[PDB]
Amino acid sequence: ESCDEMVHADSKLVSCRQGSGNMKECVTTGRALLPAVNPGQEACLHFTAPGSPDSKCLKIKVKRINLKCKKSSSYFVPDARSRCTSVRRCRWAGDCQSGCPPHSTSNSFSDDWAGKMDRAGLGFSGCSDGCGGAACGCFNAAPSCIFWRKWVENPHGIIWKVSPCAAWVPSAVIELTMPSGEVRTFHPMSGIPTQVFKGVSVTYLGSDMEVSGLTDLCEIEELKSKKLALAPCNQAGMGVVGKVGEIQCSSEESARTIKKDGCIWNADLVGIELRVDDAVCYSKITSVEAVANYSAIPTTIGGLRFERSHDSLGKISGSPLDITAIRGSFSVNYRGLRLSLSEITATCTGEVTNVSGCYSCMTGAKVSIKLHSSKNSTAHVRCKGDETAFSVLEGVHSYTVSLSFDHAVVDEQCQLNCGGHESQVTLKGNLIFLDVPKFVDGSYMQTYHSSVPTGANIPSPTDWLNALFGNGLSRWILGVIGVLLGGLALFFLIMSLFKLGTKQVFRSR
Amino acid sequence: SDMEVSGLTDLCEIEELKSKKLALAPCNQAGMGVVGKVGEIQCSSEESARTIKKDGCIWNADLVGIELRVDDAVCYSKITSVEAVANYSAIPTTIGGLRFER
Ligand SMILES: *[C@@H]1O[C@H](CO)[C@@H](O)[C@H](O)[C@H]1NC(C)=O
Ligand SMILES: *[C@@H]1O[C@H](CO)[C@@H](O)[C@H](O)[C@H]1NC(C)=O
Ligand SMILES: *[C@@H]1O[C@H](CO)[C@@H](O)[C@H](O)[C@H]1NC(C)=O
Ligand SMILES: *[C@@H]1O[C@H](CO)[C@@H](O)[C@H](O)[C@H]1NC(C)=O
Repeated sequence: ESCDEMVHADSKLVSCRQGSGNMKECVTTGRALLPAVNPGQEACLHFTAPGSPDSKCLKIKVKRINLKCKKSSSYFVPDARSRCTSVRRCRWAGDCQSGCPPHSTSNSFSDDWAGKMDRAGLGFSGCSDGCGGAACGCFNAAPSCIFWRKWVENPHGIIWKVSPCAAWVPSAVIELTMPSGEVRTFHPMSGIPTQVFKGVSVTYLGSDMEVSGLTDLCEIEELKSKKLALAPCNQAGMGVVGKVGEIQCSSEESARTIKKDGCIWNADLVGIELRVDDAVCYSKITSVEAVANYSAIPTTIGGLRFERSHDSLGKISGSPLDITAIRGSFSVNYRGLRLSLSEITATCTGEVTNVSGCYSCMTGAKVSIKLHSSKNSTAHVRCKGDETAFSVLEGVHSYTVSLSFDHAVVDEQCQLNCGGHESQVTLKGNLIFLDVPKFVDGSYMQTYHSSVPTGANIPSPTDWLNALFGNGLSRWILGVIGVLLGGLALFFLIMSLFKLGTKQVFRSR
Repeated sequence: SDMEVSGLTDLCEIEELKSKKLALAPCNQAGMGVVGKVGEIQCSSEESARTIKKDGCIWNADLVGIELRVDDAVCYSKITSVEAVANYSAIPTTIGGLRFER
């Protein structure tokens, strides 16, 4: 589409050579700054070489500006169950004289338990004593050694993805297109490197917007059913039992199994209960829908309306009413990149065909320009009031661009030049005025609002008071005279009617 | 729905095994406890509770006193029974709006 906010920060900053025989370049390095733009615009970065007449540009596309948070840590919390078993034996020797562990023996496995498995998981090797008598199983009124082992299992295999975060910094999406032809997308952060791709390190800056009631919130998501919910989650390994933050593990594939070497649990997560050689285990782990302040996918806590935006690397968003933030300018840094230049530009000449759009407003005024040349794309339009750059194709085609004007009757003479050749163009048409749209029920904001032009807010005597009757060349005086005569006639008629009414009301009472 | 409670802050479900007698009274916590209320010498399990020997029984300190005048070394009792602490209810309990039955 169209483009605006040119920079031209590091023009003529190359140290190339003949260029592989005919014309080539090596690298261009510098630093520039891109101001804030409305959602659905393009910021072009036009380079200039001392030898070549013109060069290509670098367009920056922004679609949505959502309120997301950073990624402090990532883990998976699987669901667990209650599994336990025991065994009843007799002393029958000197191994169980008084107690089972003499001083510190915790290995309560006599090469018989099922703990030596890959699906067993985490547990605690506990033990207790027994009783004596014919009903207790032995022939000695003395405590008998009775071992017990408990663990946790996961038959279903439901996997959860929790990511604690407490920053909630503004962010947006960027659809960057390299001058070579490659088009990729990435999500920049407010101060975090965005995985620089071939030198370009364009980052986004915010305004540090405060939150109303966002203190302990996370972005726990489900994988199988793709269900999202907002609930306060735990912190890193050093945690407390009582809320979310139960037995975790290393990775996602290691979450189906609760085995050791990757799974982390502090203490007191499964209880043991036994009366007479039973060793029954009760469940104490709370599910995700058990803590307080458990929200759902649609959340309207405070002024923010947290929706579920389909996007990679993040599924949490939200957009309040029109905010009109202060600034959202970017910062672009270069490290290394190549760009080929033709420097074989020939005669090119275009003209204006149509013109339409709003007044000085958000969408602006779109103007269609038709060109014809042999070169692929060598053009740079420059005029007063606004500057717009775009790309063309080989042959004769039609293109639509948008410019910013500050006058209803657009009748000027702009200069158009493609590559090295220059010409003159003219624009003539009628424009209209559109204000900021109003809010309607049933509609919710999706990403954000950038800015609305509400500066003048005053009627202009030039545009107004004209289209009611017309406009010739020197008939304005006659029109004013006719307006005055009609006004005087209507005044006399109204006065006569009022006098007749007063005369009728006074007499004949 | 996470229903709140009126006066249920420190309550337990201590039960008796022989006579099957139930009562509601504030009990202690895990091994790290304080002497003065319920929470006397415990052990591992019920079948191991008949004996007060080591390897399962846990006591912190100061649960039995010693007194001697002339080669006597007499011992006095300080352990309190279950019916000695305050707020000791019975099977029928009507504390607040809740009527705790069995
Ligand atoms: C739930 O939110 C309320 C209000 O923000 C807060 O007072 C309360 O402590 C929260 N609950 C938990 C368990 O954090
Ligand atoms: C220019 O003429 C009218 C004016 O609005 C427009 O509808 C038309 O599509 C334009 N011509 C071309 C070839 O696009
Ligand atoms: C111009 O574009 C055509 C098709 O897009 C391509 O085949 C050709 O190589 C391009 N020429 C230059 C000089 O980029
Ligand atoms: C008994 O209950 C009352 C009222 O809840 C309380 O003030 C008092 O401290 C309790 N006594 C003990 C020993 O906990």
